Amino acid sequence: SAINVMKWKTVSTIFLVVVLYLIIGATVFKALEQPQEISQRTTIVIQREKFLRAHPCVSDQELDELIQQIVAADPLGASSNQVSHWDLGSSFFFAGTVITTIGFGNISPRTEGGKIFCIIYALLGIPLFGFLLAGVGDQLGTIFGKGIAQTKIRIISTIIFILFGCVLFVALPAVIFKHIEGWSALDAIYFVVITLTTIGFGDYVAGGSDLDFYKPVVWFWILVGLAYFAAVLSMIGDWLRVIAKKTKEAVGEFRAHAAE
Amino acid sequence: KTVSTIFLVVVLYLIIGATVFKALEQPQEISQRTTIVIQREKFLRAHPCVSDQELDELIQQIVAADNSHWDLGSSFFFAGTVITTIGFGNISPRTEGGKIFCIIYALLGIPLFGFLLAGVGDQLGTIFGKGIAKVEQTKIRIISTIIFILFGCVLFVALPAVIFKHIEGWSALDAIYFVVITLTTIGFGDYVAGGSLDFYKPVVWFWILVGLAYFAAVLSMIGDWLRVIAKKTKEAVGEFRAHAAEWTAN
Ligand SMILES: CCCCCCCC
Ligand SMILES: CCCCCCCC
Ligand SMILES: CCCCCCCC
Ligand SMILES: CCCCCCCC
Ligand SMILES: CCCCCC
Ligand SMILES: CCCCC
Ligand SMILES: [K+]
Ligand SMILES: [K+]
Ligand SMILES: [K+]
Ligand SMILES: [K+]
Ligand SMILES: [K+]
Repeated sequence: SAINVMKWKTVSTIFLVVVLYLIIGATVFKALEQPQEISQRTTIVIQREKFLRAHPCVSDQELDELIQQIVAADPLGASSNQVSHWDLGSSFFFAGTVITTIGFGNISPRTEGGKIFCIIYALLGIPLFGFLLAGVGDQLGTIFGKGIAQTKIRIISTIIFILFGCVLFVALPAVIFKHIEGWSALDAIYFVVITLTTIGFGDYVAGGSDLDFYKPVVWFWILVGLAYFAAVLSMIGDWLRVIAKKTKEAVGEFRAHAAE
Repeated sequence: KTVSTIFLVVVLYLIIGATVFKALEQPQEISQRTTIVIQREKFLRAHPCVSDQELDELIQQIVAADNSHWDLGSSFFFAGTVITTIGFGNISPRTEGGKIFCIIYALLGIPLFGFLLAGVGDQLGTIFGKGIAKVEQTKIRIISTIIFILFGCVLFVALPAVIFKHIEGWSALDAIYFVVITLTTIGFGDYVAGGSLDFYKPVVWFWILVGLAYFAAVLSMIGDWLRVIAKKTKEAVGEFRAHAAEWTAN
């Protein structure tokens, strides 16, 4: 049971590194988001007061319960007639979000039957889509293997892999998203990263804004791009332990010599 | 590539799910969307000083309000959602540098968290191994897997959902719904435990840490069950065609 002691040491150290990494990212995001927050938090109260004052004739407090009744929309007399969010197409993009575990959450089920089905549908879809993604990844890895046909040559081959990768699966689809969805250059690249890393905040969605040839390419862009980041995230993880183990040899060697 | 036709089965599984969700969600959509129209007209008539016009400006500036959070701790939990690939989206980055940092922070954190979760999973798999090597011939393997899934759904689904039901104010289904959506790394964000003061939220993120390793094992077994079912349906298709050809010969 000595190897179990050796495992628990490594596990606890990784968890201490993860916490540090989380603390670092925490401080950086809040040092990047708190400023625009407080500006918006004060300029929304300016608009509250300047439209309570212009119209004190509401039962003034209901503005806040009104806003609550509007955060439930999370309509107007103009275009009181819309299209669905669970139409013949969006439900098949939402079934895709469930099995891919990207879960943008822009439209989530509200029926108890829908919630229970979504649970069973995920528990069966996540493994099934895993076999699909594995088959697609093996297929594309052999397409790359055919096209690439000692250690220095294989580093060059990994470089040209990552290059065509960001070209086909990052550059081109982001430009397509920038064109049709009307996003910026960063918003497109941000959307590509958040989608194919299976994070999917839902702040940007390709099928959210209201050609029907658009989407069949989207979910099958998503399918193959997931195989791509799967390889890329695996290479990044491999890079992390190589750096991690050689920083461990350097610290042990640093300490040991102690400037002679 | 004949095996790679799983694609087509996945597309069916999607088309099937599609027809089910629109048969489960588009109805109440209409009920909700017609009960919103009634509310608006109930607000212009009941408040005649507010006109058609002031309402539109109000709705616009609140849809803009859709775009305290990022506090000393909520940014830590955002980072937790980033590396776990759960990404509730309840609080998303808006700064240009915040977006780029979020990109880089994910590309580097997701592998790191993968190593952590792998270490926690191996550690918990051996903790499980100690208990079951004691409680646990060919048939017994099924009972052992039953005891795994049974006692795991207790610790990582039942008990934390009851905790969420009481404390967070959800239903039994909303709790179980949240548990699955979270620990399957899907995370729509419709329900978030700490999305709606340093003790409820770290206990959850430690739960999340260990429950992810739990569903990871559960999802892998289910995939293995699917593999067994698929091979045994293939051998049954070969049986059916073989005797159907037998019969045609007769
Ligand atoms: C990002 C942290 C770098 C050092 C890792 C922890 C060293 C103990
Ligand atoms: C005991 C192992 C510590 C490793 C820290 C590495 C920092 C880059
Ligand atoms: C859930 C039922 C799917 C039908 C099985 C597919 C056999 C080719
Ligand atoms: C190859 C046949 C797939 C059957 C899947 C059924 C899962 C309920
Ligand atoms: C409430 C149960 C709904 C059934 C969906 C398969
Ligand atoms: C040590 C097991 C914890 C289950 C929640
Ligand atoms: K998500
Ligand atoms: K989300
Ligand atoms: K994952
Ligand atoms: K995921
Ligand atoms: K996700």
